[PDB]
Amino acid sequence: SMLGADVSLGQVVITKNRNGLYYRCRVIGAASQTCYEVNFDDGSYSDNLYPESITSRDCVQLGPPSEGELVELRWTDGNLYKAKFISSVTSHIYQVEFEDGSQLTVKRGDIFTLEEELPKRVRSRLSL
Repeated sequence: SMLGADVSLGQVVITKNRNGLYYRCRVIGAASQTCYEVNFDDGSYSDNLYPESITSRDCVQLGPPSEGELVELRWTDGNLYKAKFISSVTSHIYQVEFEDGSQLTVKRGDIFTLEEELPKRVRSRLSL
């Protein structure tokens, strides 16, 4: 959900358009994304797992597993695998609109509020 979000709908923020220059733009959309972090038995891992893919537990109804718990999941290949659950992460993603009418979907890390200190990288390439 949008609980804990530090950016609101209608707020003016600064972000890089694909042209490399930074502009003032308006927040037109906002959404949350919840991903699980797991370590697969094959020695690899994921920080983007869909909570619905866990088959050993009904995570949508009962909530996430305990940290360190061995779980069973169904991978994108349609096969069952076991993995160690590590953590659950919820992040906030926004949609912005520039003065020319073009739009972009951005992570919170790529936007700057009009109150925070802008790095020199941003300040030198900032438009009027």
